[PDB]
Amino acid sequence: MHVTIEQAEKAIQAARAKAVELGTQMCIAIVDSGGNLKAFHRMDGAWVGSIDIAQKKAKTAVFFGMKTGQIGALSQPGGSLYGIEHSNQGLITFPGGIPIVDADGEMSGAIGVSGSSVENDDAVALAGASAIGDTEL
Amino acid sequence: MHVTIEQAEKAIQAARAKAVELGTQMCIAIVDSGGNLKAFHRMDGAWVGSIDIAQKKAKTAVFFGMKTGQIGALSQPGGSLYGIEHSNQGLITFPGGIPIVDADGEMSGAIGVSGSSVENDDAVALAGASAIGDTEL
Amino acid sequence: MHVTIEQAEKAIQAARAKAVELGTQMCIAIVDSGGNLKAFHRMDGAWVGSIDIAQKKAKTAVFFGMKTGQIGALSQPGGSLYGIEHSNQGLITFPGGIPIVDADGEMSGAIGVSGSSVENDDAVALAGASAIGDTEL
Amino acid sequence: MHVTIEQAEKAIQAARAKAVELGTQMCIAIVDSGGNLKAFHRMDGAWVGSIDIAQKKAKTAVFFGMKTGQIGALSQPGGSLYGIEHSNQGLITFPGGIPIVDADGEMSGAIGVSGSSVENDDAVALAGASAIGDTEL
Repeated sequence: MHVTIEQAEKAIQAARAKAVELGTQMCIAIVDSGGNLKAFHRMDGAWVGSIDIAQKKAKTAVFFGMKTGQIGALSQPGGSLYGIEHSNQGLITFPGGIPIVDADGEMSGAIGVSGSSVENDDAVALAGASAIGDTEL
Repeated sequence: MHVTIEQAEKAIQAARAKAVELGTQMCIAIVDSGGNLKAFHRMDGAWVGSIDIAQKKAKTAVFFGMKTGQIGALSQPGGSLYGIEHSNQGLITFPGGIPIVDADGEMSGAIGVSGSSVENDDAVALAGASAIGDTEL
Repeated sequence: MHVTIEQAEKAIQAARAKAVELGTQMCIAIVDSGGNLKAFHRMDGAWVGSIDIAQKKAKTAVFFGMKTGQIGALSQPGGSLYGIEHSNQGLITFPGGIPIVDADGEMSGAIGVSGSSVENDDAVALAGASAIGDTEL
Repeated sequence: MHVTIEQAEKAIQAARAKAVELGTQMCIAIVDSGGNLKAFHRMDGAWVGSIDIAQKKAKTAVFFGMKTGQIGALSQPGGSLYGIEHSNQGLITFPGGIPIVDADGEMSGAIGVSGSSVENDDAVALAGASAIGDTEL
């Protein structure tokens, strides 16, 4: 199953509402199971650099079926995945990207959020993915 | 507001005069609030590798509303932004990029400086940005 | 000697057999002595990000006549090859790439595997390369 | 002054001679003061990955007027130039790139060497640069 645009826009609205609640201005990306962009929302006032980061987080999460920070935990110096960010045109491996998981437990896409602390990025990401499905495989 | 070319050239000449005072030969870039190049000055004798770095520093500063070294403080191994430099076609996160801030407190662009020690890069950047506004949000 | 398509496909089959035995879904790439793609197999269910990583691993191994993790042992902070991954359009230096070495001891190509833990990647890579030659120079 | 093709080839021959003395197979690159390729020699049997590295080493040296490893000493985690390798389409900051310095003390280009240990890379580069000028500014 592929994330629909209706589902993607509902995730963005849930993410946007959390971001406001937290006092943040976020870029919010949704990609499909191939990493191809499905929807994007740049909140007024969000950092211009967060545009690319939010999309790379969404792509990273769906490319590996993991939350983005779970990869960064493995890609430190001495880590088993050291250097992995060079692949796939550039990954982002700090928090803010989460898989979208359908009721079957199949990954249908991913959300990527950037614009604030990575903790706030992850909270907004989680609200968006939680609005339309599960988040863990 | 957007930085004007008159402001950009005034910032460049102030940076140039500080660089001379310090015995340095610098590349000095100004970008607008979208990261697009507004003005650039390579001093005679400046390292060729500083051309790209000065421009990437200005872009990085304006993309995140921060001095570039403030991002590098967060992107070390174990840091919350570890790996961020892979985004946005390449960031520079050591000192030398500073936001240009208007009287309304709005970021209108950014300056970037490369060609010496990062401390002199930052001193020259600051002289340039202070000639045309504030530097902090 | 160059790796033939018959050898490349035999290696892929031996790698796929190992992957299934270990319970994994892998991308498997074979490149020739110039780093040019010779064969590729993405098992059903394999992570999409493993497509690029498997090819970069194979390229990395043939480009230096070493298993990929042997390079990463030398490219940690403080290591003699720190930063090598920025070369050659992006290298991968954790396990999963192995040279293919013909009976004369000449390197004819390399295999690259991605999709599970790096330990399983290397076991799958080994099974495939072992099926058509030696693995050490 | 610019390095001439006569100087570049004399430097290449001196490097090849030292590489043979050491039992190594090297790629040897000469770039002009702009970083543009002037001459290149891949010894028979040199690692294919050393083609790009030798050229990036020469580019890096001329771009900053330093031996490449002097930059890597500064670009470790915690270092003032951490992440500099992302600039200028990819630098190499381990040993093997050395500036070429004419009699007037002007840098006219650079040599870059890859194919063995970084220590042999640097010894071959030095042999080649020494043949046509000084190596320090």
